[PDB]
Amino acid sequence: RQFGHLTRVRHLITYSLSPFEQRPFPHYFSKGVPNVWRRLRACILRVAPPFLAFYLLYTWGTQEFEKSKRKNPAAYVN
Amino acid sequence: TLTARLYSLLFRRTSTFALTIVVGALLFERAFDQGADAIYEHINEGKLWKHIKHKYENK
Amino acid sequence: SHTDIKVPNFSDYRRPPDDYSTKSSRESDPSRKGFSYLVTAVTTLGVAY
Amino acid sequence: APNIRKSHPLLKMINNSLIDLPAPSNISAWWNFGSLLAVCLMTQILTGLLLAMHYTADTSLAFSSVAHTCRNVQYGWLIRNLHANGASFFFICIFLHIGRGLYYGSYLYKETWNTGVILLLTLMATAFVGYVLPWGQMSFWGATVITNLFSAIPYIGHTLVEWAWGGFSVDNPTLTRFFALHFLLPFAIAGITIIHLTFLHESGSNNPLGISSDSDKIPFHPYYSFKDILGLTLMLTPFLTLALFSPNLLGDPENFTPANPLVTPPHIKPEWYFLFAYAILRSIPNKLGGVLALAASVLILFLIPFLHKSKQRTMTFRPLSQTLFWLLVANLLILTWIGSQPVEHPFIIIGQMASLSYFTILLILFPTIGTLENKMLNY
Amino acid sequence: SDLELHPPSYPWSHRGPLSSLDHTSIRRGFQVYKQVCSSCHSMDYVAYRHLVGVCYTEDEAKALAEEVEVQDGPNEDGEMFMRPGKLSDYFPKPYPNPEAARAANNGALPPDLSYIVRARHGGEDYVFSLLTGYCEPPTGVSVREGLYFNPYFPGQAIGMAPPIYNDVLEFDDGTPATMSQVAKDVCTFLRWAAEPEHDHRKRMGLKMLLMMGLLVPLVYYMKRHKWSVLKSRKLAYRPPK
Amino acid sequence: LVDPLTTVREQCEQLEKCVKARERLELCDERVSSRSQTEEDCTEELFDFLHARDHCVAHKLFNSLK
Amino acid sequence: SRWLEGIRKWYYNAAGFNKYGLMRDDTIYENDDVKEAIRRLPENLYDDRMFRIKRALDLNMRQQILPKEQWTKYEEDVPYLEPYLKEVIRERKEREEWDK
Ligand code: HEM
Ligand code: HEM
Ligand code: HEM
Ligand SMILES: CCCCCCCCO[C@@H]1O[C@H](CO)[C@@H](O)[C@H](O)[C@H]1O
Repeated sequence: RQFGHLTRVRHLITYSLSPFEQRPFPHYFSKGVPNVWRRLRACILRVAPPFLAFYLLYTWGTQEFEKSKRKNPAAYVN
Repeated sequence: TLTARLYSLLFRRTSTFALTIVVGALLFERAFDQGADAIYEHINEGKLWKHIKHKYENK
Repeated sequence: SHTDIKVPNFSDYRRPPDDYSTKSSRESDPSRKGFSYLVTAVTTLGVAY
Repeated sequence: APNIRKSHPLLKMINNSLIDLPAPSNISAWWNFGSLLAVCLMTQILTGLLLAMHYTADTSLAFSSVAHTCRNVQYGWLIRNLHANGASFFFICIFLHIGRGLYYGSYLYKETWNTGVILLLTLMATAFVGYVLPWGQMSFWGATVITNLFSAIPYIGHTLVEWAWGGFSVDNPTLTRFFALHFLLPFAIAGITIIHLTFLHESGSNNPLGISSDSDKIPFHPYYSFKDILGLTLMLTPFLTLALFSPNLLGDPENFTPANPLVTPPHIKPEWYFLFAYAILRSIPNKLGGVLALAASVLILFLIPFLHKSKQRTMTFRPLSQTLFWLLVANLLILTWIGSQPVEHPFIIIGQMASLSYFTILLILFPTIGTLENKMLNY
Repeated sequence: SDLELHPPSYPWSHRGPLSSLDHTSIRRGFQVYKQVCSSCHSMDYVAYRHLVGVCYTEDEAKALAEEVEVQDGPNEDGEMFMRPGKLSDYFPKPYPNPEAARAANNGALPPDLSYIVRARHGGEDYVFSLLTGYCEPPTGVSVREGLYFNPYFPGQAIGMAPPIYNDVLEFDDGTPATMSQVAKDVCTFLRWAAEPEHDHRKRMGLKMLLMMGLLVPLVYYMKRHKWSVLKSRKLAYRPPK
Repeated sequence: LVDPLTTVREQCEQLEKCVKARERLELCDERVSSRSQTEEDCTEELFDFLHARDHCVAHKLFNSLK
Repeated sequence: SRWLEGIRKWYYNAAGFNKYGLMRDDTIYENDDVKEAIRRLPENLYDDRMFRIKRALDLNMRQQILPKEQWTKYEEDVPYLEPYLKEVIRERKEREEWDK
């Protein structure tokens, strides 16, 4: 598929300025950084969980394995 | 007015641009190496052979 | 009717500080292109290395 | 014609695939991996070729030919490193590439997706047979254990392995055919990679919001060329940092000992990018089923397109399955772990559990949470 | 029991990402390799030639290869004969073949140290700990004839007897040759011997980091620049109603 | 001549963890050698001492080496 | 005990396809049915949807959403295609049947 036969579009007016008449990385604070946060706090509660969960299991696992090696002070009290 | 002088003289003509990408590179190389080496070597005084050399080449 | 249509404001919003009406955009932009191209000129440069 | 860039039989091919090519505007950064994957390939083939020019494929010269390449061949050390570490950059990317597709339903473009699975299989094989080449303890033992697996295949089994490699055991006659195979496959990857992009180009490129992009596409080049080159550097910098500061960070030391058939190392395990499956392999005890689990761990990808139920393509607006998805990656991540560990209690369990939670999330949860997710939208 | 003790972790002069090897120490190490290890441990991949320009002068190294004679190609009559080693010869092998060595070191086989530092988990940290670390076996544990207890070694029984005590050799640069100290240099040597690139590879890593630093922001600004035309764009729907 | 090692170990062997670990060790040592038929070894207890001693030996040893 | 109605509203706001300003129907994946369906859609609606969909791609392109005010409220979402999409599907099942 090429250009000129994608869709039946009507009544949309767009306005844009040359790259040289504007700023590249504008308003890092006014709108920039906020949205970055507007995002970290939007998925953290959806992504983090299973990862955190994984972690606990990784730890439990390693710790347990590393315990089942050491001897029990009482396997021989005689 | 560097930037403006720059554009007019160096960045306007496709020809001029390329030509300063080269002369610009030669100069960048020479300067960027020395500088890096320097920074490198200095963070390692008395460890490099270039430093220990004299002891055995006489000194 | 189209006469009823204006171009929104990019003033401040996006325009770099040398762009606000009643002042020729042209005296200030050979300087604006100079910067940009300089950044690009530098990349081609760094890349060659 | 005027343009003379849209008329020429060859340029027209380029100006229609890297310029003037209609790409959606809202393409996410996840789409930067096809690019990377491709350049990742150019890179391997290069460094490899250049590295093959100093290698000898013979039990008695392999290990040292490589060593010599590193100690004698100018910048040889760097080339080897890049190639080795590159293998990983390659898989990390191919894995993020799969991902993006799995969760933007890119896979609904069946043909372009099926070839992609063939790309993964191929890229694997070439990387398995390629690690033997240096002929170190793991190279050898890995080859001997992993190849011998086919042995489970009843009847026409032993005879396959027994022919696959040299004659009776991973020895010279197999290092050669492996070297050859390694040299050949990458070019087949590139070949197929063309078919991949062909099928792709048939339809547009999918996008994050999963709804028709026709509404407003943008010329690839002016934009995406830049976009990808940016990605190239942003991802290539860690590659090099790793490649130049901790060269062996991801490499088994045991593979610095020339192969020796009288010393089987403890903990024989394939490269990390294979572990997840190595895990699911030793999950089921019955040697046969084990292979099948292994085979299915990857081949399942062919089924994904038939397990899509959502009335929506991507899963941007599908919070439920969204956690299911991450719950899944986490799962693979765990399988990886379990694979690097010995076959002992704390693990053995976590292993077959995770392994089980793998096939369920793909086979049964996803599709189910799928429809259920539809009812909730009144559909 | 698959129970083991793991080496600590010393601040080697060459662990910094930007810090190279201390060649003065490398030089030393070479000496302890040559004067003590080289009688059991082969180092097939390094050769005198390498010392040149790194921790020894050309002539200095030339004279150091002379000290050893090597077996060389057929006569005019076809037989093996000896001769003073040149600069191009690789470090001598202590034994004609493995089995030959296994029989000289009571069964065990002293590994070639060319890549040792990277053939064992821990690298120098490991080797060091191992060298300066033998001691009597703990209670209940008994090592057999010919083996020597060393906790740091898996199985805690090494076929290798403590190879390094105070003095044993005398660093000529004028350095207090204490076991601990001597073992340090030997380790920094083993490092170099395993990856001579090291210093080169890092100075390089520096230069790469600075390029990434400079290159990405440029292309970032460039990417941001072309795009702006969209990021800033403004739609509007105007049906004639 | 005196090896800085042995000096910096004497100090370390006095730090809490060490002293606390040396003890838990000497006990097992004198207990395993006291019976005639026991399977216990004092390897574990020993390592803990070494994993502790050495850890600080490292934090300082190299300060004295050239 | 727990209204599907309570739920549906939960999910709607959960999904979030409204923060972009588009109706539920503006997201249904365009398989064969939805394609026929949309083609039957009156022109009023077609252009309406067209703009919405583009306004969404643009937000998404900018990594920015629509201000809270403009978020389409659950109870005001207009199922503009479902009626059509429905006939399409039963029109088809009729044929999928006859041809047997
Ligand atoms: C010289 C100071 C010296 C070094 C250095 C050294 C190192 C070394 C290492 C790291 C090993 C490998 C340990 C492992 O297998 O993980 C090792 C092993 C043996 N060595 Fe050694 N060794 C040094 C010197 C000597 C000397 C002088 C001899 C011979 C008299 C010798 C011998 C051996 C032997 C035998 C082994 C045992 C291997 C085993 O499996 O038991 N070493 N050495
Ligand atoms: C080495 C092999 C591969 C290379 C070089 C490669 C290359 C590409 C390229 C150039 C793109 C375009 C940009 C993008 O959408 O990311 C692409 C798209 C795609 N690839 Fe691959 N690919 C490879 C492997 C795979 C694999 C393993 C799969 C399948 C599991 C796959 C699935 C896809 C699909 C579905 C698209 C994306 C469509 C979209 O969402 O827009 N590719 N691939
Ligand atoms: C598809 C891209 C490729 C992948 C995935 C790949 C992967 C690998 C792997 C895993 C290694 C092992 C590195 C190590 O020893 O740790 C390797 C080695 C090797 N590859 Fe490739 N390779 C690829 C392409 C090539 C090609 C096409 C050539 C050259 C024609 C090549 C030639 C070699 C050689 C000679 C070695 C042995 C030298 C060495 O291992 O250092 N490789 N490759
Ligand atoms: C993509 C960024 C690439 C960074 C450029 C790589 C720089 C490699 O530069 C290398 O530095 C060494 C140390 O001085 C020199 O000995 C080599 O001759 C030189 O090629």
